[PDB]
Amino acid sequence: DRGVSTFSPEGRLFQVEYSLEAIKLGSTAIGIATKEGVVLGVEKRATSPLLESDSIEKIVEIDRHIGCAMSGLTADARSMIEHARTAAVTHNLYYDEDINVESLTQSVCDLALRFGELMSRPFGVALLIAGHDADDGYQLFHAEPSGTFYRYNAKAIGSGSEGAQAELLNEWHSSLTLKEAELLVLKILKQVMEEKLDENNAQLSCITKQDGFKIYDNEKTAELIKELKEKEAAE
Amino acid sequence: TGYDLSNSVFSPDGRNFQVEYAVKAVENGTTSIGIKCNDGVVFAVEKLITSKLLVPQKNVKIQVVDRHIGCVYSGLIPDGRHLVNRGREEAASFKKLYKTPIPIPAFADRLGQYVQAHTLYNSVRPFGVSTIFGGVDKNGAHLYMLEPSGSYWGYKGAATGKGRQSAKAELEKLVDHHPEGLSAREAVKQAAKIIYLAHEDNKEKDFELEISWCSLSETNGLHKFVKGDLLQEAIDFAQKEIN
Amino acid sequence: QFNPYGDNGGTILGIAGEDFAVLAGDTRNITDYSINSRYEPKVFDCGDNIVMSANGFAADGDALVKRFKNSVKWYHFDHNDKKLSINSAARNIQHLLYGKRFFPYYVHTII
Amino acid sequence: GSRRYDSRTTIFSPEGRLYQVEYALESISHAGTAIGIMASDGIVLAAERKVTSTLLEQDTSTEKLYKLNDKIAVAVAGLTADAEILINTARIHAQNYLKTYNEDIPVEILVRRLSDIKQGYTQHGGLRPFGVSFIYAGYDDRYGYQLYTSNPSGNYTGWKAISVGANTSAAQTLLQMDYKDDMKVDDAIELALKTLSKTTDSSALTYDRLEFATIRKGANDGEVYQKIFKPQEIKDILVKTGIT
Amino acid sequence: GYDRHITIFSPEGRLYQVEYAFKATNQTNINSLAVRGKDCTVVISQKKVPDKLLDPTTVSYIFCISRTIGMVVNGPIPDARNAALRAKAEAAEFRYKYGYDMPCDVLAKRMANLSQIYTQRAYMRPLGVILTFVSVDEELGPSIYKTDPAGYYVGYKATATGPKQQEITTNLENHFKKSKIDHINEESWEKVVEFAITHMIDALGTEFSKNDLEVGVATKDKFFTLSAENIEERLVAIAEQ
Amino acid sequence: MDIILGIRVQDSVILASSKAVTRGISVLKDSDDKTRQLSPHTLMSFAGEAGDTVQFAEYIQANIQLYSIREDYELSPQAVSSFVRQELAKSIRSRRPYQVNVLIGGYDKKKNKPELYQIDYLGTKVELPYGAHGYSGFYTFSLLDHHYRPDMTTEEGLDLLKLCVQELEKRMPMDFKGVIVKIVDKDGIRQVDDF
Amino acid sequence: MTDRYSFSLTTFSPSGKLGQIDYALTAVKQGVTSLGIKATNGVVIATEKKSSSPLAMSETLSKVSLLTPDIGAVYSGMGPDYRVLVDKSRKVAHTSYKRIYGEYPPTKLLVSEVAKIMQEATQSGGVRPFGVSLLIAGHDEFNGFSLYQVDPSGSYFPWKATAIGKGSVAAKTFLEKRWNDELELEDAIHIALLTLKESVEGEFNGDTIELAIIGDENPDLLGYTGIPTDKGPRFRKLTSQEINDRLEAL
Amino acid sequence: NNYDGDTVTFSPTGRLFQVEYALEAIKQGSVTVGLRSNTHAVLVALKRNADELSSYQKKIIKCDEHMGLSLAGLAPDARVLSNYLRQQCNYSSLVFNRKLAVERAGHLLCDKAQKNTQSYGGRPYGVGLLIIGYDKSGAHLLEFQPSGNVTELYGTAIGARSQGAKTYLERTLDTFIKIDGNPDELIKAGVEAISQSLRDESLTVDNLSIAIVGKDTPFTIYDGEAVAKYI
Amino acid sequence: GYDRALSIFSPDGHIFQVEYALEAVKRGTCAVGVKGKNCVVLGCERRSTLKLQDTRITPSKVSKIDSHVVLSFSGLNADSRILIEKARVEAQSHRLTLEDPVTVEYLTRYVAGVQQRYTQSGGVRPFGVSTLIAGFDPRDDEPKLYQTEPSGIYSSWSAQTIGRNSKTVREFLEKNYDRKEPPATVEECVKLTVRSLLEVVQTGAKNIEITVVKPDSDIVALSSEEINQYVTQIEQEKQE
Ligand SMILES: [Cl-]
Ligand SMILES: [Mg+2]
Repeated sequence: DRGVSTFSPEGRLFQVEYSLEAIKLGSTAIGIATKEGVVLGVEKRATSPLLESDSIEKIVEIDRHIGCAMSGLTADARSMIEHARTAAVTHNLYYDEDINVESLTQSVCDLALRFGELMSRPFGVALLIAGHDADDGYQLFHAEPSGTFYRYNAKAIGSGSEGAQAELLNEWHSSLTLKEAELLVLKILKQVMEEKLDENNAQLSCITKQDGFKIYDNEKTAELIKELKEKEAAE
Repeated sequence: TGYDLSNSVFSPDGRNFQVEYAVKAVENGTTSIGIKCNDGVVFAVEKLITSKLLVPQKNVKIQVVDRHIGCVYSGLIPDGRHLVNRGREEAASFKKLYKTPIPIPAFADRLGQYVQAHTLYNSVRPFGVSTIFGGVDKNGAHLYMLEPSGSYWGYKGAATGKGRQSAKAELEKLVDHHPEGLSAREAVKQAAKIIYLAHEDNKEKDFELEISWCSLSETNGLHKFVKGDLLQEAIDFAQKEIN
Repeated sequence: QFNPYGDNGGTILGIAGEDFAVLAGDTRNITDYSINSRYEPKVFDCGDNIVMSANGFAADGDALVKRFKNSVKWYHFDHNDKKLSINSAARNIQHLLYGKRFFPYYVHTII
Repeated sequence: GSRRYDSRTTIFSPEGRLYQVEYALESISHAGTAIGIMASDGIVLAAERKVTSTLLEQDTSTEKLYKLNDKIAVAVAGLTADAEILINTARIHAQNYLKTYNEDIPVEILVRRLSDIKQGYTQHGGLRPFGVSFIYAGYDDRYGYQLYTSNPSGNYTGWKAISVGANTSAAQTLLQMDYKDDMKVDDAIELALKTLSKTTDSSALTYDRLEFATIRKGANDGEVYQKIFKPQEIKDILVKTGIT
Repeated sequence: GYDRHITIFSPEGRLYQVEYAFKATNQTNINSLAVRGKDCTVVISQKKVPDKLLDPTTVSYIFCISRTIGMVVNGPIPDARNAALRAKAEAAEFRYKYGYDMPCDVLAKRMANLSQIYTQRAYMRPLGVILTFVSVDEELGPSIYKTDPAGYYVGYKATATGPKQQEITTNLENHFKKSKIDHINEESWEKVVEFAITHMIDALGTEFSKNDLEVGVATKDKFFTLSAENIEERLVAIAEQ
Repeated sequence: MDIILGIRVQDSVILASSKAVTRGISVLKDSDDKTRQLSPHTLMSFAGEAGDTVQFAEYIQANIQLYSIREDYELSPQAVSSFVRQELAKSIRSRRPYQVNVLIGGYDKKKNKPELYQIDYLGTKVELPYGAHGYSGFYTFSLLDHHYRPDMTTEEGLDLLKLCVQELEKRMPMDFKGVIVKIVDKDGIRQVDDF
Repeated sequence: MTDRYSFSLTTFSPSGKLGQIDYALTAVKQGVTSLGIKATNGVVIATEKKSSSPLAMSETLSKVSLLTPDIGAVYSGMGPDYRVLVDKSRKVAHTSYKRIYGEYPPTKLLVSEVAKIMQEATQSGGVRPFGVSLLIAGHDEFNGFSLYQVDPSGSYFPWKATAIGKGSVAAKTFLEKRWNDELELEDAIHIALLTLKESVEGEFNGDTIELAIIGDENPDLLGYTGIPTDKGPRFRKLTSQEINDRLEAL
Repeated sequence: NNYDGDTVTFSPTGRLFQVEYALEAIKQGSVTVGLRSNTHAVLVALKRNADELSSYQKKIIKCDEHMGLSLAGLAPDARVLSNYLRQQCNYSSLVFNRKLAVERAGHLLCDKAQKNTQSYGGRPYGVGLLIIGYDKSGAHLLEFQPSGNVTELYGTAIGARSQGAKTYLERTLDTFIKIDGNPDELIKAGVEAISQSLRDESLTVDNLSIAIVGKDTPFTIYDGEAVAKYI
Repeated sequence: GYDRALSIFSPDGHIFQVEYALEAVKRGTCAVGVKGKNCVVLGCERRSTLKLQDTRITPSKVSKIDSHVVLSFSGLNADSRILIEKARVEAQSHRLTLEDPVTVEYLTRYVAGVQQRYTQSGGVRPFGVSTLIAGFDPRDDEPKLYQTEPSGIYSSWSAQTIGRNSKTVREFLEKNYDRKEPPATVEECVKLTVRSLLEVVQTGAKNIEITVVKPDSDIVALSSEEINQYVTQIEQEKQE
């Protein structure tokens, strides 16, 4: 066989590059950042109709001011979330304040490359970390298993990512409202999803300064889906 | 076969091919020499000027161990630094326990045993440096050359790197023409000449000369670098001999 | 038997105004009935508009101030040059002090 | 480094099998046959010694049948050396339970722990599994007389009659034919020997190529006795059933 | 065929790494010899200094392990020095723990047991050396004990090691057939050294100068090596006879 | 913590335990239950150092409950008492020992016999017809020597126990705020609410 | 650095063979012949002293080794592997038995401890099996005289008589004809010398043959007197002269 | 080929392929330039983005008040090495009340990178670093490579198309070295140097990243509207 | 310690060891979970190539983790014991610190976490086991049925099956189970579970095990005759 921490001739870590392929097989997750808030939405993708879709937990709270959406080998995310939550709470204990979204993302990304021959392989899951703090305001980060993170105005990860990212390129502007951003996630999710989009197989969430991180109910998302369909038919 | 893929594996010859492969890395590196003299030793090295942008005099390759030992090496420069760092630890623990500064033969075995240990296991790589070193102790002057296998001997003159054969030939002439001995100040001048002559084997890029020395009379038994007037005097001597 | 503590004396005083704050301290350092120094400052600018003093056993006081100054430095590195607020500094100092709960710094700290 | 020489003993095949466990079972299938038969009033353990030499000391020998405590015994099939490692562990585990609770260990608890040790060698540590299959014969006051077997996978199951080692396919068919639930020990003794006598790779079954043991309540009033048969006692029981 | 890379058995019950370590023994192309007198044990070895730039005084394959024990190595110098340093440490530790000087045969056994471990344990390679230990033991008298990469060791009446070992061995065998005794019946160690050199000259068929040989001598309560002038004095004595 | 008693009769084991929890010059609580159910037919009362008592009781409770789930079987009172003794026997040579004394009252369903075990903090086990820990024994043992009979009923055992509590309330220096009484028999564990 | 070989170097092949154990047994097959015979009043163990060179002193190399005062051992296969096993076997007799019970272990239990060491080299990380088969003869009060064989797998068997190594197949056949349950010790020594002559090719005398017995107690070999219960070692190594005496009346 | 499975293996010509493959990750990284005069030392770094919606990857990291670096290659490895530098700078301050020499900083990085190239299991660092600083012997610029090799220079550049900027600095050597007591003109020379490595893209306001340290100037980084002056 | 990374990524983004552990689950005997209106039922296959068995003492396929939660499985039997033991210990540890028994979701999350840890720990292979965890939360009457698998993913199911020929029985349950109206009674839920196993099993003799779990720690295992009555009833209605 061959070493886990081996470089390819092109200058990339084999195992990191292979984990990125696993993330492409995962269900779609989309994030959009605005001045009124950051919206996070995911494709649930139930493997069978008997599976109770409300138990599919692919959007997750880290603290009151930071949320997280995932895509790929979702089981691998549990320890990453656990670490993020501990890091966020621990920082509040040591400094009597909320922790910066960037500093939280950095703490999660430090786990990423702690593998070799520490854990036996990289994580097979990408994370969209969305949040708010007083300094840099509303923020959206994309945390990879390479240990790298980029801030984004908007970002899609998963199987429909390259198609969704091109759509986000055209649609995003700096003056987007929160309501506009909610519909845009639903719109783009419906385009890249295999099965037909509804309240049971897709989930929305947001983070605002005032109300903090909130996962939307199936009743609330259903009205936004109905509002979206009417607006597209109206022209 | 496959006997060359893993360190510490004997081939059917009785050879450790990984160590022989490390010697190739040494042969690729720049030329470095050592000259034993009357009451001390002289070290010199070729520094290739890759670019105008390199700061002159500020990429020092010769290293001191304790206060009385000089070390120079050819091959993988980081591997040489790792070896000297160990050398300094070995010399420090000797002086801590035994009070006296480490003798050169004692010091030579400390490096030898450490380098030889890196040929005993497949979990480590052999050293990619041949190290020329020595100094002055209670018993007088000593010059040594240590190889990737852990093999070392005492030397009258020593050379390694890309221009080793040119330097060896020039060293052999000094030993024949000076049987009673060579002085310290002479050896500095000769060292310059031999580096300039050995540069003919690496003549695409022009180079920078760096010399150091230990001598009981000239440096009071301590390791010092040759700088300023004494360095320029040695350069001029070497320039005159090539033409 | 060896006693790891000592009393270097001196006294400090902090008052807070509407838009300002003062932290004062005398400059005398002593052991028993002798004067060690007539001018040995023990009130320090720690950066981020935080002043600090740790009066009592001077060795413990210097160690604590040194550690907090270093804590401020690493706060900047780890959190994008963010200004350490006075309330956050205070909580950070509690953890420095309580970290040695069973072999404490013999100091009264004021920031 | 050392990665080059690692056999990777604790991995799955593409089919979802454990290579080393399967090959360890293949090893055990060549070992001398061992049979356990559980009756209503006792248990029989019978085992065939591996191709005996005439100059082997028979009376002071122990290859197949081992005592774990006063109430539990085992019949071995595979590597004897491996079995002895596991036996001394099982002997210790029994005494730890007795020391802790002042009660003799229940048979299943001893079996489970010994089987859990084997399981460990298949999941972690990078070592080869134990090339051993046991038949556990024992008694406790909860379930009474019990027969179990464990194998290198660490999987154990309970039985009324069972064989391990060589020719188990043929042996299990013969046991399945003649076994019945209201059986006595003396009948089970006869069944055990008859089954070995037919499934043996030898020409004729003799006293010197057998180990035999019973666990009866044949002692005086409400107590269990372990009888590891002597050579002369095997010779007599072989004549008494009409094999020789 | 990874059974030839590490120390595990091949299908024919062989350890190829051990066998290849034996071939590393002759990499230096040096022949050694050891013989016993009445009061002494002499060991001699060829000394080849090819490079003119070498300091010939530092070129040596004979080692002073303890005051009483000497050791000559056939094999590469790094492994030789590895074995020497360890033997020195083992001899010192023995004296400290047990209150008397380590015998030659006990040190040989100890180094052999260490060599055995390298043939059984995978991560450690064998040392490509044959160690010949010599002393005048206070119980057993003049002693020669030799160790190899297999972990084998045995005592010797006399011995030889190197590329042309067999020629030297038979030369010595034929002498002990003739003399009818286990040793060199000689009073002074000086003449035992002269015997050793003479029979090496006859076996190898080469002449020696003072700088072509290296001599170690073990007497009661000390082992010492001879200088170039001590050997030259010895060579003169042979020539005048 | 202070008073814990135990009486084994014909068909049951009865455990009485004081309700007071005192720290300093204040009775903090007067309704404290100094017992844990280890299994359906095994009860353990406890008394000793503050904190240690409950920590130890609950630790034993957890282990016995774990055994019960694993084997789907209740451990005998004799087996539970031996397990408890060994834990205390380990403890006494630890860095900080559990300073806890216990009584283990159980009904063995296999033997159809009640059993009472007295174990001190050192790990000293004894089976007894009646037992007590602390200063209580200095009154109750002599009283029970006189009045106890082996063939008594549960109701006779409760009257015998009332006789002990009355004596302790008369002659003990401290107010222990009465006792909680629990009966262990073939039908399991139940609490006497009016005592 | 560090021992990165934490995994088994002996594993099961598809056929169910443990390769390294089989190959270790092959190494034993190549080794020099050694044997053991059990008598009514004693046990004999014997082997040829294969000299590496005639200059080598074969007295210094001891193939037959004392383990306890009443237990001896001989081998076939790799001599260095045997030597370390004798060191470990001697030590384990003290640590795991004599320091606990104040007396030497019985033969069967010491054999069991040696077998354990050899089994561990078959399963532990980064090691090969021992390349030897041992024959261990011994006496103890409650079991009497006994003889055991121990193989590279860690398996052991008790024997009335047996042989291992080079010419073991022929030697075992020879012993089957001569062995009976009424053999005296002297008769067993005689048969041992006859059996060994078949496998030896070169010289056959007391200097090339190594032979020891487990027989009667030897008070003369004890080293002291005064304690009646201490009567001396049952293990005795026969001298070069003692062997040659029995070779004349052969 | 057969000798690139791990860092512990030499090739038959004496090469360490895993180290060379780590060196290749630097060439894929975005361009960064280093240069200095006698009074000041300047880092100029072209930041890279994933797309128009993403942020631009931060290239420059501060190590102390008087020292910091720019990175090119694996950014997490730069974080590990810069964090190690921060600790060593800090150890020098707390224990010896001494600002860490820029030369020693390099020596420490060299020795840290080396250990990873001689042991089984680990891997080489996949990043190149340009360390600038002002210490007791004036301004300094260092080039770190994950082979272990550290080099002190007047100017240099690493990353993709770094040869263009490196040639420019080799011509401009005599000019920019004498820009003493003038920060803005030294930066201008660095901005003009990095411009020689540009293809199709040009220097925009959120693309450029500049840092400076000097005689009476702490290590400070300029991004966003602060670098608009130099476009 | 043995450190080797056994579970690792491949060029196509798959962890083969985890996927090969799923094949071991596919080999294992079938297990089915069906939750009704006021109950959950766990059905399990037992292969009939093993006669002369002792069913008194043979390890049962359904295991109690606590008095209110049960765990059945498909895959390697020896591996399942290790998960069951850890789960049982955690169940008692939760009671000790939280003073409240585990929820079914929490116990599942723990077991699934253990399974995940063995997919990225050095020296270990993944568990060749998928579990069905069923029960009722403390002081709650809503039925809970969860599934876990070697990778470490877990989820809640109205009804689910695992093991050999599970795709056949999942096909059956997908049409026969109504979300709007689950099995109203115990009898209806057991019958649907037995029916679903009868698509795969062979004979309904000593091959089917059934375990019914009801609220407030009310768990009981059905006997041969009780199960045989369902088998007899289903076959008579089938002939139509
Ligand atoms: Cl030893
Ligand atoms: Mg007591």
